[PDB]
Amino acid sequence: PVNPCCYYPCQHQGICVRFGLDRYQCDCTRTGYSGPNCTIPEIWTWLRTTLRPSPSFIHFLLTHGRWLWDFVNATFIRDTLMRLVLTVRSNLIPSPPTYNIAHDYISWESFSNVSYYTRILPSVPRDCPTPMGTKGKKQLPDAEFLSRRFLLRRKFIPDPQGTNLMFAFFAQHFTHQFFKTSGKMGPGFTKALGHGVDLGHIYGDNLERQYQLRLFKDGKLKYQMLNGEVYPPSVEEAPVLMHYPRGIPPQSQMAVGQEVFGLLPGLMLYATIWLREHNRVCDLLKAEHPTWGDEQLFQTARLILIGETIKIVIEEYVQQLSGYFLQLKFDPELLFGAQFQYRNRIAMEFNQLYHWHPLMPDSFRVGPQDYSYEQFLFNTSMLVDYGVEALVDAFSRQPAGRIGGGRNIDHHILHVAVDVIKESRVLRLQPFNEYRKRFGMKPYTSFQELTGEKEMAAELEELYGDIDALEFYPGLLLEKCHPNSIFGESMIEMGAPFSLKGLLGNPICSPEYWKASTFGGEVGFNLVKTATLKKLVCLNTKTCPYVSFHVPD
Amino acid sequence: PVNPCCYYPCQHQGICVRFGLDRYQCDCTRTGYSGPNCTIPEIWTWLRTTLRPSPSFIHFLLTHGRWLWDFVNATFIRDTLMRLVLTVRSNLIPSPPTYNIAHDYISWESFSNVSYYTRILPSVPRDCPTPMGTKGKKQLPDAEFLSRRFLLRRKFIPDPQGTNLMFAFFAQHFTHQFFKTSGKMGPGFTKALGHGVDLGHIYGDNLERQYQLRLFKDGKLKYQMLNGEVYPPSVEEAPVLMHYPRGIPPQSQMAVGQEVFGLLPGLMLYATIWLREHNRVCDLLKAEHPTWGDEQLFQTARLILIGETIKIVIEEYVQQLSGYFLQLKFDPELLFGAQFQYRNRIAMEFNQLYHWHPLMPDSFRVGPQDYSYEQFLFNTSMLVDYGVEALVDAFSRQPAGRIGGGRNIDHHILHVAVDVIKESRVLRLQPFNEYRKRFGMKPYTSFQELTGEKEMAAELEELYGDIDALEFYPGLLLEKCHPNSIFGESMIEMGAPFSLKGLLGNPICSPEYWKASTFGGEVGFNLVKTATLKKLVCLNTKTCPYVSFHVPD
Ligand code: HEM
Ligand code: HEM
Ligand SMILES: Cc1ccc(-c2cc(C(F)(F)F)nn2-c2ccc(S(N)(=O)=O)cc2)cc1
Ligand SMILES: Cc1ccc(-c2cc(C(F)(F)F)nn2-c2ccc(S(N)(=O)=O)cc2)cc1
Ligand SMILES: CCCCCCCCOC1O[C@H](CO)[C@@H](O)[C@H](O)[C@H]1O
Ligand SMILES: CCCCCCCCO[C@@H]1O[C@H](CO)[C@@H](O)[C@H](O)[C@H]1O
Ligand SMILES: CCCCCCCCO[C@@H]1O[C@H](CO)[C@@H](O)[C@H](O)[C@H]1O
Ligand SMILES: CCCCCCCCO[C@@H]1O[C@H](CO)[C@@H](O)[C@H](O)[C@H]1O
Repeated sequence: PVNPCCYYPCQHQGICVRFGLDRYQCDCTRTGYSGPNCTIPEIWTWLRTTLRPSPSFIHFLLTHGRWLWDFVNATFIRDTLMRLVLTVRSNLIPSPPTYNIAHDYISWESFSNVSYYTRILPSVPRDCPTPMGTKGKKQLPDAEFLSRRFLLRRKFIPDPQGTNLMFAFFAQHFTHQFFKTSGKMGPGFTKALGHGVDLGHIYGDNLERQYQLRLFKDGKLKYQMLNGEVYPPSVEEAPVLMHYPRGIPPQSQMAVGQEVFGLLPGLMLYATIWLREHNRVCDLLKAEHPTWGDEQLFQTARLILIGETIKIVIEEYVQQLSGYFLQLKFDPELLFGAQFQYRNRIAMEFNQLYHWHPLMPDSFRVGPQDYSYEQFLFNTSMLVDYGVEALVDAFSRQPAGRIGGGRNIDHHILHVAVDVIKESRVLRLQPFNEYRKRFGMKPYTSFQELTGEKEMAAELEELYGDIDALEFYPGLLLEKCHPNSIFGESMIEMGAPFSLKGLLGNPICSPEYWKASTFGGEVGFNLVKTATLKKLVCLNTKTCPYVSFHVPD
Repeated sequence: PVNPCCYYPCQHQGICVRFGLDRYQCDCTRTGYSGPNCTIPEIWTWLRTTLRPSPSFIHFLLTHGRWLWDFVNATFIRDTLMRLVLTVRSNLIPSPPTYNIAHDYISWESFSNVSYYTRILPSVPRDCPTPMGTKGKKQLPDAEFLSRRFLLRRKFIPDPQGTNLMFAFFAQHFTHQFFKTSGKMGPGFTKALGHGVDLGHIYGDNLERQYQLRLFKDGKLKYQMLNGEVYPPSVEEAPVLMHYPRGIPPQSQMAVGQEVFGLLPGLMLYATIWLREHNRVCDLLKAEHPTWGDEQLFQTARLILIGETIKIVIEEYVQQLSGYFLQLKFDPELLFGAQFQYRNRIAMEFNQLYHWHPLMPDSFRVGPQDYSYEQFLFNTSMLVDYGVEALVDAFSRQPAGRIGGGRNIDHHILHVAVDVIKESRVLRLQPFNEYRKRFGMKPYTSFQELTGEKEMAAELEELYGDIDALEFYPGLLLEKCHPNSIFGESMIEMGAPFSLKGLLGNPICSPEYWKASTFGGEVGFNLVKTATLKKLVCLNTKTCPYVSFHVPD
């Protein structure tokens, strides 16, 4: 009595429920389809799919015809296409979340419990013949061998788009505020209950820790003065839990919101940048409101930083990644006339695919000197030895590593790539083609169609056996890319939805929160509308270095 | 240097922010008004208010013209008017939430922190001349004296609507799942973090307690067999925290989700009803899915009960209370084409006004025998001595007490009425007329306009002094009512919004959760669509008594 739902019968986001001893049914409610499987099109959906261009065809448009986009950008079409990218990508990702590691069905414990990582698709029944449902071999390839043959870096393959390490560290820094898989509770759980841009990696992840980081005067945060410059406080001044190595001295270890940030001068660099940005905002709010107290000056400055984050993440961060000629625009008012939920729940496949370790180089250049992985990791003095302005100049002048296609993952951080595929099997993620179906994409018929070449494709036909049994994480990294893209179709087509929901799904974007008084007048509401990666750095420094998400070139 | 925001300048939901030493400004963003105070109408809003009938005029329509509503009910207009009541009413309620006891401004702590009771309006700055802003006497009336002169019951004044005690106990039972003001954290905090219909008073309020209440087989809940009937388990069987009297003599103390439920046979009666309803649903789900396990059978049956609750709360509970000829209809699909947030946050004024102790009679009739407050409170054996069917028959045959107008609060429960007005001053709620402005109502110019008579009205002119300084809670109960109504115009026009937002704001109503598979096929999705107060009782009993929200008459 083989579980009928192991064949993934339900198509187009159909929920498969089990009936009787060996029966089943598919709920085709509002999926645009009917019938036993939700395959037979409705009158309107049939017309919509017939006039639907391939995802790659629309990517070609958004990456070609400069002249056309010089016009579109300077017209109201920048909003007709922006709102279209927003609503359409983010549709109904389910909102309110739908599953988690413990449940493969809509439940109140899944919507109420935040300590869970939601999941767009259910897991593969523990009662299914093969590990990935019905297709593939009885055993899946060795995680270590997959990383030493298809993910291991031989020669450095830079990003064709020019992306630099300044972007690489902004990604790891801004992404770790909603990715805190908890050791204790194990995989499928998170410590960052913000599940979005709550700047928990600056103040969070909890309140008890927040106060320890706050100076409690002028709504500022405690700090430390080294070489007449501003950095985070020493753990002595502000005693909070940090995952520093050793050992070490307490006087030389800075404290922030997100831990494991002291294990990289890059993450502590942005911890210093946003720190000076918070206190600077408190100086602007104190002058405007002498009557305001400590609590209001802080919690207000926090909303101002959260606004500057999304502003730089859309109009800058995704603009370098995207490579499009369409100027991405952060304007919450685009979905003010749309049926949109201002809620967000971090998925386990968003945490899964966001492991962009290929971005890390072979080493780390800093002007004349060159530090290796051994000299750069767990560095305590490097941050204060070079300063902020001199360091931001180095990262912006060094290219990062291409994420898609492979094989481009340094041998140092490859142990994470294996702990990601290992965590994939623990969560029991579905195959690669099943997720392709979920994000409006046609499944690959062969391994050669995935990589675009015969050599690895054949080396995979031996391991997995079937294409419908290919793993999720390995599928994204081994997929070929468009001519000068940073990663495969699937990384774009699956990642775009998740991030767009989480940005505009933020409370501040809603009609209730997107006022001028919410940021303490027009002064604070302008800082958000003019937020730039260049002003986030230079305004807090003395000298103005080279700051960008792409190398000079 | 008087705080300018103490005059409540901002009109029509305008946010007042303080500037300089003695200045201020009003944020008129999307309030439909502009100018210094948001008083000048916009082109469209001016036309909307000109064609806006008084709330009492629309009340009159919804309570008259029987012939017209016999037609409307049997037409698609039941949906045109239902959706209209939904969207319009619930749009007065901010979402996401706005403020809480600790903050008088939009902040991330206020949206992230759930242990808070949100609040529709900010508090009265402690740096204001008079306790209620600028109007009124330097001191507010004695809480005890107000309850002994305007709330104390002399002669029993029944509800003109026929409402009975069956409704009175369904109100206190269904309302205490989102009202758990924490005694530890003090006023302005809640233990029920569900902030809605999470049936936390059955399973909740937490997970550790939930397992203790569950049998862990067939997704059922532990129980106890007394006289061949089904009741909740003894604490011995299921050890959970309960607030039974001191040195109370268990065995015989039943355990449920919501505590302080053993202090009333009425609350333990509904704890038994919903208990048999959960296990019965598990029998229907087990037959349909023999393969299903314990976890899925329970968490699914939980969504089925949550659905039956809102179904009975709209088409039955608010039917009685409203006494409108318009058949209220629970259909989540009404706001599927509306800009609605499926989120909810319990306000402190919703907790405030929902104190309907006037509903409690002088005594409690049970067929032949009559028990007083001393014989009925903290009763442990009464529940199992009469059974379920014999008791539901008694409550449905006894009228309750009218809530509005006063003075109709038994001398036994009057100590709560004083602890509600006392909690009002702790939270620093705004005056009565200020909240009237918030919920689309014109402020009262005199105390005589509130009560509708000269005798109390004068006694109040002496105490409060000004009408703009009248307290919130006392304002609702002392307000006259339309002759056959259960409470004043303000109780309707402020409670209707809160209630409606929390019912359809529930996740299950959303487009993602409102499927048939979410309830385990059509079987479970039908139990929700045909949920009745009569089927909730009779189906779980042997004999069928008189069950309703109104006396026989
Ligand atoms: C020197 C560079 C880096 C090092 C040493 C590093 C180290 C690690 C380690 C040890 C883990 C543990 C995963 C596991 O135990 O399964 C991890 C996971 C992760 N990596 Fe990195 N990483 C680096 C760069 C990056 C970058 C550039 C990104 C960009 C997005 C990134 C994204 C993530 C995320 C989101 C997780 C999981 C977060 C969580 O579960 O809390 N990492 N990394
Ligand atoms: C015999 C009947 C009742 C008894 C003995 C009772 C008892 C109490 C007591 C002692 C409090 C403490 C409140 C304070 O200290 O300020 C309370 C709170 C409250 N009561 Fe009742 N009550 C009864 C009926 C009702 C009814 C019929 C309703 C609504 C229909 C109601 C609604 C509330 C609400 C909303 C609170 C707020 C407490 C919280 O937020 O946890 N009560 N009750
Ligand atoms: C994780 C993730 C995935 C996709 C996106 C995204 C969003 C958008 C936009 F425009 F919709 F905002 N584009 N866009 C995107 C599009 C193409 C590329 S590429 N270089 O791989 O071809 C890179 C990014 C962002 C984040
Ligand atoms: C706390 C509270 C307050 C109002 C309502 C409500 C909702 C509705 C409806 F129809 F919109 F659903 N009516 N309605 C209502 C209307 C009038 C009265 S009455 N007894 O003063 O005439 C009683 C109830 C419900 C709960
Ligand atoms: C199904 C009845 C539609 C109206 C008659 C038009 C001809 C049938 O329309 C069709 O229906 C199929 C359904 O899968 C479509 O896929 C095809 O276009 C066609 O066979
Ligand atoms: C001209 C481009 C404006 C429209 C933006 C289309 C968004 C990308 O395109 C579409 O995205 C949808 C969301 O992933 C998916 O249904 C499709 O697979 C994809 O093509
Ligand atoms: C026609 C709609 C706008 C004008 C309002 C007319 C009603 C005046 O207002 C209302 O009239 C009701 C009449 O039944 C009275 O019962 C209400 O108390 C009265 O306030
Ligand atoms: C048929 C009678 C009117 C029902 C449709 C209109 C919706 C009624 O809801 C209306 O809400 C407004 C704002 O919440 C209030 O000011 C009105 O008094 C209230 O009746």
